[PDB]
Amino acid sequence: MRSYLILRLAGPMQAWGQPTFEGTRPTGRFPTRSGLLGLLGACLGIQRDDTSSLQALSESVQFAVRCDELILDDRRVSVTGLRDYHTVLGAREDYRGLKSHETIQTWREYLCDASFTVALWLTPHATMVISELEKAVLKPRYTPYLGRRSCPLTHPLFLGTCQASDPQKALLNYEPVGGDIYSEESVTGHHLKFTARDEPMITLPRQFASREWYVIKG
RNA sequence: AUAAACCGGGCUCCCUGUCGGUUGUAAUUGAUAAUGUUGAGAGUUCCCCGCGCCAGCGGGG
Repeated sequence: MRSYLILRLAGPMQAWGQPTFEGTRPTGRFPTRSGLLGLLGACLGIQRDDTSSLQALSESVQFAVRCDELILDDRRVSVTGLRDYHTVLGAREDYRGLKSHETIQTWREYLCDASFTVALWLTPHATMVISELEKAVLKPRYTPYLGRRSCPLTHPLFLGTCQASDPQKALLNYEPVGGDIYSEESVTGHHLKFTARDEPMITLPRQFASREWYVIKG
Protein backbone atom coordinates (compact mmCIF):
# COMPACT_ATOMS: atom_id res chain seq x y z
CA MET A 1 0.00 0.00 0.00
CA ARG A 2 2.89 2.39 0.78
CA SER A 3 6.59 2.32 -0.13
CA TYR A 4 9.22 2.33 2.61
CA LEU A 5 12.98 2.91 2.75
CA ILE A 6 14.95 0.76 5.16
CA LEU A 7 18.18 1.90 6.85
CA ARG A 8 20.55 0.30 9.37
CA LEU A 9 22.27 2.35 12.03
CA ALA A 10 25.04 0.25 13.54
CA GLY A 11 28.40 1.03 15.09
CA PRO A 12 30.54 0.38 18.15
CA MET A 13 29.35 3.63 19.71
CA GLN A 14 26.27 5.84 19.23
CA ALA A 15 24.74 8.84 20.97
CA TRP A 16 21.18 10.11 20.67
CA GLY A 17 20.46 13.19 22.71
CA GLN A 18 18.12 14.44 25.39
CA PRO A 19 17.34 17.95 26.65
CA THR A 20 20.42 19.56 28.14
CA PHE A 21 21.91 23.02 28.47
CA GLU A 22 24.73 21.66 30.55
CA GLY A 23 28.11 20.11 30.10
CA THR A 24 26.79 16.61 30.47
CA ARG A 25 25.54 15.33 27.16
CA PRO A 26 23.01 12.52 27.72
CA THR A 27 21.84 9.75 25.49
CA GLY A 28 18.60 7.91 25.18
CA ARG A 29 18.21 4.35 24.04
CA PHE A 30 17.35 4.83 20.38
CA PRO A 31 17.60 7.37 17.56
CA THR A 32 15.83 10.67 18.05
CA ARG A 33 13.68 12.17 15.36
CA SER A 34 15.89 15.23 15.25
CA GLY A 35 18.91 13.05 14.87
CA LEU A 36 17.52 10.96 12.04
CA LEU A 37 16.56 14.15 10.27
CA GLY A 38 20.11 15.19 10.82
CA LEU A 39 21.50 11.99 9.40
CA LEU A 40 19.41 12.36 6.28
CA GLY A 41 20.38 15.99 6.22
CA ALA A 42 24.04 15.12 6.15
CA CYS A 43 23.44 12.71 3.32
CA LEU A 44 21.59 15.39 1.37
CA GLY A 45 24.41 17.91 1.86
CA ILE A 46 22.21 20.46 3.65
CA GLN A 47 24.09 23.39 5.21
CA ARG A 48 22.99 24.46 8.67
CA ASP A 49 21.39 27.75 7.62
CA ASP A 50 19.32 26.27 4.80
CA THR A 51 16.00 26.57 6.64
CA SER A 52 14.04 25.87 3.46
CA SER A 53 15.67 22.50 2.78
CA LEU A 54 15.56 21.54 6.43
CA GLN A 55 11.87 22.29 6.60
CA ALA A 56 11.19 20.40 3.37
CA LEU A 57 12.98 17.40 4.79
CA SER A 58 11.20 17.57 8.12
CA GLU A 59 7.75 17.85 6.55
CA SER A 60 8.39 15.18 3.95
CA VAL A 61 9.72 12.25 5.97
CA GLN A 62 8.59 10.15 8.94
CA PHE A 63 10.43 7.39 10.82
CA ALA A 64 9.96 4.11 12.72
CA VAL A 65 12.83 2.74 14.73
CA ARG A 66 13.47 -0.84 15.75
CA CYS A 67 15.87 -1.74 18.50
CA ASP A 68 17.94 -4.71 17.45
CA GLU A 69 19.65 -6.80 20.11
CA LEU A 70 23.05 -8.25 19.33
CA ILE A 71 23.78 -11.96 19.34
CA LEU A 72 27.31 -13.30 19.54
CA ASP A 73 27.95 -17.02 19.36
CA ASP A 74 24.36 -17.73 20.39
CA ARG A 75 24.37 -15.38 23.36
CA ARG A 76 22.51 -12.10 23.83
CA VAL A 77 24.44 -8.93 24.38
CA SER A 78 22.45 -6.15 25.97
CA VAL A 79 22.88 -2.55 24.96
CA THR A 80 24.94 -0.88 27.65
CA GLY A 81 26.14 2.66 28.19
CA LEU A 82 29.30 4.70 28.56
CA ARG A 83 30.34 8.00 30.09
CA ASP A 84 33.25 9.84 28.63
CA TYR A 85 35.05 12.37 30.77
CA HIS A 86 35.51 14.71 27.87
CA THR A 87 37.85 17.68 28.36
CA VAL A 88 38.41 20.87 26.33
CA LEU A 89 41.36 23.17 26.81
CA GLY A 90 41.45 26.57 25.21
CA ALA A 91 37.68 26.70 25.04
CA ARG A 92 35.87 29.92 24.22
CA GLU A 93 34.88 31.95 27.25
CA ASP A 94 32.52 34.06 25.20
CA TYR A 95 30.88 34.03 21.79
CA ARG A 96 32.66 37.23 20.74
CA GLY A 97 36.39 37.63 20.71
CA LEU A 98 39.27 35.42 21.66
CA LYS A 99 39.53 35.05 25.43
CA SER A 100 39.48 31.40 26.50
CA HIS A 101 39.39 29.08 29.53
CA GLU A 102 42.39 27.05 30.54
CA THR A 103 40.25 23.93 30.83
CA ILE A 104 36.57 23.16 30.78
CA GLN A 105 35.03 19.76 31.29
CA THR A 106 32.08 17.92 29.79
CA TRP A 107 30.60 14.45 30.33
CA ARG A 108 29.26 12.68 27.29
CA GLU A 109 27.18 9.52 27.26
CA TYR A 110 27.29 6.89 24.51
CA LEU A 111 25.46 3.66 23.70
CA CYS A 112 27.53 0.50 23.49
CA ASP A 113 26.63 -2.56 21.41
CA ALA A 114 23.62 -0.81 19.91
CA SER A 115 22.09 -1.38 16.49
CA PHE A 116 18.93 -0.12 14.90
CA THR A 117 16.80 -0.76 11.87
CA VAL A 118 14.91 2.29 10.70
CA ALA A 119 12.00 2.50 8.32
CA LEU A 120 11.16 5.84 6.76
CA TRP A 121 8.30 6.89 4.51
CA LEU A 122 6.84 9.96 2.82
CA THR A 123 4.03 12.19 3.93
CA PRO A 124 1.04 13.16 1.81
CA HIS A 125 2.45 16.67 1.57
CA ALA A 126 5.87 15.48 0.54
CA THR A 127 8.19 17.84 -1.29
CA MET A 128 10.49 14.90 -1.97
CA VAL A 129 10.45 11.40 -3.38
CA ILE A 130 12.04 8.24 -2.07
CA SER A 131 14.40 7.77 -5.02
CA GLU A 132 16.22 10.89 -3.86
CA LEU A 133 16.63 9.63 -0.30
CA GLU A 134 17.85 6.26 -1.53
CA LYS A 135 20.39 7.87 -3.82
CA ALA A 136 21.56 10.01 -0.95
CA VAL A 137 21.93 7.31 1.59
CA LEU A 138 23.94 5.34 -0.93
CA LYS A 139 26.12 8.31 -1.86
CA PRO A 140 26.08 10.85 0.98
CA ARG A 141 27.48 14.36 0.53
CA TYR A 142 28.38 15.18 4.12
CA THR A 143 30.00 12.61 6.40
CA PRO A 144 27.33 10.40 8.01
CA TYR A 145 27.63 9.39 11.64
CA LEU A 146 25.68 7.94 14.53
CA GLY A 147 24.89 10.89 16.73
CA ARG A 148 28.37 12.31 17.09
CA ARG A 149 31.11 12.59 14.51
CA SER A 150 33.33 10.25 16.50
CA CYS A 151 30.85 7.49 15.84
CA PRO A 152 31.37 5.68 12.51
CA LEU A 153 28.99 3.26 10.91
CA THR A 154 29.96 -0.40 10.77
CA HIS A 155 27.32 -1.28 8.22
CA PRO A 156 26.04 0.50 5.09
CA LEU A 157 23.31 2.97 5.82
CA PHE A 158 21.16 1.42 3.13
CA LEU A 159 19.46 -1.80 4.02
CA GLY A 160 16.67 -2.07 1.52
CA THR A 161 13.43 -0.77 0.10
CA CYS A 162 9.99 -2.29 0.13
CA GLN A 163 6.24 -1.86 0.35
CA ALA A 164 3.58 -2.54 3.00
CA SER A 165 0.69 -1.21 5.09
CA ASP A 166 2.26 -0.79 8.54
CA PRO A 167 5.77 0.19 9.39
CA GLN A 168 5.60 -2.97 11.44
CA LYS A 169 4.79 -5.01 8.34
CA ALA A 170 7.62 -3.37 6.44
CA LEU A 171 10.17 -4.06 9.11
CA LEU A 172 9.11 -7.69 9.35
CA ASN A 173 10.99 -8.45 6.14
CA TYR A 174 14.34 -7.52 7.65
CA GLU A 175 16.33 -9.47 10.22
CA PRO A 176 16.63 -9.32 13.14
CA VAL A 177 12.94 -9.50 13.95
CA GLY A 178 11.77 -9.22 17.50
CA GLY A 179 12.88 -5.84 18.78
CA ASP A 180 10.69 -3.01 19.99
CA ILE A 181 9.50 -0.43 17.49
CA TYR A 182 8.95 3.27 18.01
CA SER A 183 6.84 4.67 15.21
CA GLU A 184 5.46 8.03 14.19
CA GLU A 185 2.44 6.21 12.84
CA SER A 186 -0.07 4.29 14.91
CA VAL A 187 -0.35 0.53 14.59
CA THR A 188 -3.79 -0.84 15.31
CA GLY A 189 -3.23 -3.38 18.03
CA HIS A 190 -0.98 -1.12 20.06
CA HIS A 191 -1.84 1.60 22.50
CA LEU A 192 1.25 2.71 24.40
CA LYS A 193 3.12 5.91 23.61
CA PHE A 194 6.46 7.32 24.63
CA THR A 195 7.09 11.02 25.13
CA ALA A 196 10.16 12.79 23.87
CA ARG A 197 11.45 16.21 22.89
CA ASP A 198 12.86 15.23 19.49
CA GLU A 199 11.19 17.56 17.09
CA PRO A 200 13.51 20.26 15.76
CA MET A 201 11.99 23.71 15.58
CA ILE A 202 13.62 24.70 12.32
CA THR A 203 12.55 28.34 12.56
CA LEU A 204 14.26 28.52 15.96
CA PRO A 205 17.80 27.10 15.80
CA ARG A 206 18.87 24.36 18.24
CA GLN A 207 15.54 24.22 20.06
CA PHE A 208 13.27 21.19 20.17
CA ALA A 209 9.56 20.60 20.66
CA SER A 210 7.77 17.78 22.43
CA ARG A 211 6.39 14.86 20.49
CA GLU A 212 5.19 11.33 21.10
CA TRP A 213 6.31 7.97 19.73
CA TYR A 214 3.92 5.10 19.25
CA VAL A 215 5.26 1.93 20.86
CA ILE A 216 5.04 -1.50 19.27
CA LYS A 217 6.52 -3.93 21.76
CA GLY A 218 8.12 -7.22 20.72
C1' A B 1 26.09 18.13 8.48
C1' U B 2 22.45 14.49 14.32
C1' A B 3 21.95 18.18 22.49
C1' A B 4 25.28 18.54 16.86
C1' A B 5 30.01 21.16 15.45
C1' C B 6 35.00 23.01 17.42
C1' C B 7 37.01 19.50 21.62
C1' G B 8 44.14 15.81 25.70
C1' G B 9 42.51 14.66 32.10
C1' G B 10 47.08 16.37 32.37
C1' C B 11 52.21 17.06 35.25
C1' U B 12 55.75 14.37 39.84
C1' C B 13 57.15 9.11 42.57
C1' C B 14 63.23 2.38 44.87
C1' C B 15 59.04 -1.26 47.90
C1' U B 16 63.48 -1.28 50.38
C1' G B 17 67.06 -3.85 54.33
C1' U B 18 68.10 -9.49 57.47
C1' C B 19 67.53 -15.43 56.60
C1' G B 20 71.30 -23.87 55.89
C1' G B 21 65.52 -26.96 55.25
C1' U B 22 68.43 -30.01 58.29
C1' U B 23 69.49 -35.23 60.83
C1' G B 24 68.25 -41.08 59.77
C1' U B 25 67.09 -45.68 55.62
C1' A B 26 69.43 -53.53 51.15
C1' A B 27 64.29 -53.52 46.92
C1' U B 28 64.92 -58.38 48.28
C1' U B 29 64.14 -63.96 47.32
C1' G B 30 62.52 -67.68 42.48
C1' A B 31 62.92 -68.68 36.54
C1' U B 32 65.50 -73.56 29.19
C1' A B 33 63.21 -69.57 24.78
C1' A B 34 62.69 -74.42 23.22
C1' U B 35 61.24 -78.26 18.67
C1' G B 36 61.64 -78.11 12.80
C1' U B 37 64.35 -76.18 7.43
C1' U B 38 69.29 -77.17 0.05
C1' G B 39 69.59 -71.23 -1.70
C1' A B 40 68.71 -73.81 -5.47
C1' G B 41 68.62 -72.28 -10.28
C1' A B 42 70.14 -69.11 -13.91
C1' G B 43 75.53 -66.79 -19.02
C1' U B 44 71.08 -59.76 -19.72
C1' U B 45 75.32 -56.21 -17.92
C1' C B 46 73.36 -50.07 -18.78
C1' C B 47 76.65 -46.44 -22.05
C1' C B 48 81.10 -44.94 -25.68
C1' C B 49 85.01 -46.60 -29.08
C1' G B 50 88.47 -50.08 -31.91
C1' C B 51 88.94 -54.76 -34.31
C1' G B 52 85.65 -58.55 -36.34
C1' C B 53 86.15 -64.04 -40.03
C1' C B 54 79.53 -61.57 -37.35
C1' A B 55 81.52 -67.04 -33.33
C1' G B 56 82.86 -62.85 -30.62
C1' C B 57 87.49 -60.38 -28.74
C1' G B 58 89.60 -56.04 -26.65
C1' G B 59 90.09 -50.56 -24.62
C1' G B 60 87.44 -46.74 -21.71
C1' G B 61 82.99 -45.48 -18.22
